Amino acid sequence: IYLRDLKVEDIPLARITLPDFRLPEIAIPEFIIPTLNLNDFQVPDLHI
Amino acid sequence: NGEIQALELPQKAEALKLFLEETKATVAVYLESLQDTKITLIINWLQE
Repeated sequence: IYLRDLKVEDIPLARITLPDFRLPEIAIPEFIIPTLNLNDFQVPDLHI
Repeated sequence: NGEIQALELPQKAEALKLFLEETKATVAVYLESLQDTKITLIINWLQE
């Protein structure tokens, strides 16, 4: 007499465990500015 | 980098991730035990 259709059976969480909510390791993005050299292009020939 | 490695930050992050995953697995098991994925298990609840 009771109804036979449910929606709990459609949910994977209610069927299988899901160890979600993971934490990435505490690291740091190391990015160094390049060494820009310009004395090789122009040479000051004027005495100051 | 030396200060990060001195405070075992990656190890603490890994331990927290593992503990969170364990808690999520336990919560999923508890929810599966509580929620009824079948009509009859609900009807049997009436018997209680």
